[PDB]
Amino acid sequence: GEASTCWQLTVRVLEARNLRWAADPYVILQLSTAPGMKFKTKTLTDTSHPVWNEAFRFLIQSQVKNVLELSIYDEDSVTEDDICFKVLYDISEVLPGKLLRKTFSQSPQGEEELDVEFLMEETSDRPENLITNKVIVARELSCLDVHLDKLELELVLKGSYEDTQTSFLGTASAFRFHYMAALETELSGRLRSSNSAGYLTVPLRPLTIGKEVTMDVPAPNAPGVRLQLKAEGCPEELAVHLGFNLCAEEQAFLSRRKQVVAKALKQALQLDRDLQEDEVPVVGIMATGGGARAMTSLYGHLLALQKLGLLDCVTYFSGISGSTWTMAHLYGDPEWSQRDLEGPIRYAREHLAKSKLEVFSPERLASYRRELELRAEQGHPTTFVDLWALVLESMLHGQVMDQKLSGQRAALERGQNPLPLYLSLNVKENNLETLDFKEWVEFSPYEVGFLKYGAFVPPELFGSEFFMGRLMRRIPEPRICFLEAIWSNIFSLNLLDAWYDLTSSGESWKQHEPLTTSGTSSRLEASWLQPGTALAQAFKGFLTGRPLHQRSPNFLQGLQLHQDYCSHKDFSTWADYQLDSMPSQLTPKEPRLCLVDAAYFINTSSPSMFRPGRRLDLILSFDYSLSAPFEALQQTELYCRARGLPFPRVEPSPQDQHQPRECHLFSDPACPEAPILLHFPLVNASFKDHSAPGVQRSPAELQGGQVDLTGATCPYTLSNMTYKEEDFERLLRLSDYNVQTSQGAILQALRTALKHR
Repeated sequence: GEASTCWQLTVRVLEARNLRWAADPYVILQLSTAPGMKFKTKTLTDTSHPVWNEAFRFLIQSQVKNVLELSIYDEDSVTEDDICFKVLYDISEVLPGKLLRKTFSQSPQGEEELDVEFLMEETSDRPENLITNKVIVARELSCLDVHLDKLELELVLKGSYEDTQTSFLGTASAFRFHYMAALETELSGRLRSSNSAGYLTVPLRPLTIGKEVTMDVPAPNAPGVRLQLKAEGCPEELAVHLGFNLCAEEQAFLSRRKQVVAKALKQALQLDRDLQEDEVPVVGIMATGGGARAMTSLYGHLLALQKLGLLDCVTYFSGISGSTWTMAHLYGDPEWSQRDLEGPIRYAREHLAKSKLEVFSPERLASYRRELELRAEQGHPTTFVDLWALVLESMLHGQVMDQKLSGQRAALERGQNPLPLYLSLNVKENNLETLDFKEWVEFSPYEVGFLKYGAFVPPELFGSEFFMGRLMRRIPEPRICFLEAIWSNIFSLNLLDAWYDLTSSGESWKQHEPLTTSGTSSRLEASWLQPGTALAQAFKGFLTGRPLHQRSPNFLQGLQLHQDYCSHKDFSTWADYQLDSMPSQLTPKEPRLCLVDAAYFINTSSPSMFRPGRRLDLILSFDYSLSAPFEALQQTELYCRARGLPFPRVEPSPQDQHQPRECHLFSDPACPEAPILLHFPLVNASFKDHSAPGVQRSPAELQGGQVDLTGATCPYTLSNMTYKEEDFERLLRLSDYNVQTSQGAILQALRTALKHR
């Protein structure tokens, strides 16, 4: 909540020189913080050195980043006009009272020039009512309602979210426009039919008070139609949460969870006394990706922690890609960590064992089609992610699984499970420049949002349409398989490569394990994925046109960047330098997101462990890579170091790399702020010999420790979705064993974590 006064900017477009020949030039002015308000000079004819001398006026909010775009176009009545000049200008340079004369130049030797003058002046308006977290700004919003007592009515309000609304008489009763209170704009109204009637305009002055007008819109060959409109302040309450600390629900959860942790810690460490709230260490589990391999192994890791009584000591549980499948299934049961994990294990084993060719029955394929047809009619886009959602759902459960992310709040109501954190990356879609622009989007049962912008919504509202932090249109929360599809949409790319011989136009390639018996990649080889299947036959053609990634409505839409967003600790932490220094090119102005599996970039769920407020003391890092078990940890360390996030050195010895063990400690006692890391690579070491911690195995039971992690015919390759129960059990029991045998190291780390707190 903040009051801030606006200035008036006069932009005088004088002249340009040395423009390229066809020119018939005109200048366009756009302001990044006034979308839909374009100014246009007159078009001059056959000059190459145009002199316009036209002035235009904007209301400017000093507390937001304001980028003025000045573009010169060459007018052509036949083809779309070519741009001959473009500059982006941060108007914070222009100081009030002092006329600033500017000559803009294109290139270092570029000969084209544009002369402009800027004057910033004070106004007598009241201050604007802004809401910020000091990086994102919600501008003051006004709301205007139009009510009405064949003909088509057209209502236009330049600068509003809706912009233009049309309707036949009778067919539309009422209209709402949302627009910034700081705009000088107007509502224009007119009636059209198949002589044209005159239009009426009602001016909308900046920061005005509510008002009420009645006017009669003239019809063609018929009498006037009476409309009533009232402009009012929009209520100053946002559906989007703006702030860089934990939300109320997560804070409340922590108090609940820390009681369960304090108790479980006392029992596990055989502690003398009861732990004070401030002494309870914050422990996190952090899982990487790796399809069904990650899913299976993570089940085993959780079983171990349960048996050791250490699962109750865990506060946070983060994951990406295949790990989210384990998480999603478990958090469907509100009591999962308090119940024998062997039940969910069995469920997963049986579904992973069934034939994935016969799962694609005609009934099932028809159901996919029917569902996608309905979704399309409902106005959802159709992408690879949508099909992958339904197929993945079928493989994991064999039926529609009507559970939602918001329903996972029940699993946290008594602090009886850890808080689950699911990660994805927001990317720019179909833009060959900006390939490595990437923003972490965190999902939990309490909120979904951007770590960089400090902006979140409840999961039930993710996918709904927003403007300036307000909910514009509520879309029903999807089934969890649709989120699982986003989280693991590396499989959308694998489906695309396996199905389509892309020697083609689509340059959405993105294009990111033990080789086969043929010496080829194991990536695109599993039964379900092959080009001749019932699945492919039904859907290969259907999917041809379509994007790889979901086109999710952006809940940040219309929000603006604060004037000093760059010099904010948390934005700076997450900022991709070059693109992030360009505020007009940031995510808030996009109507849509493009959400991608973290496995496209970096195979870690660690960013959620470093959101401000979480304060992790110990992290159990589970890594499911089949090669390079330290790669993910090392990249995350570099990633953290570049952003000034305290994290221990990850310096395994040559011996460690040659033969990794079940558990590696990475910890820097010199820096207490940095968390302790216990890292569990996917390796079959002592388990080859031992059926249990410190227990050798009967020769009969030698087969149980023969886990095929390395040769060709490795059944745990990324795309394989069919595990023989034999192979499932080995991976699961290996994972279980590797954690159990490390009990000592975990308890030691817990003790150290305790001392530090």
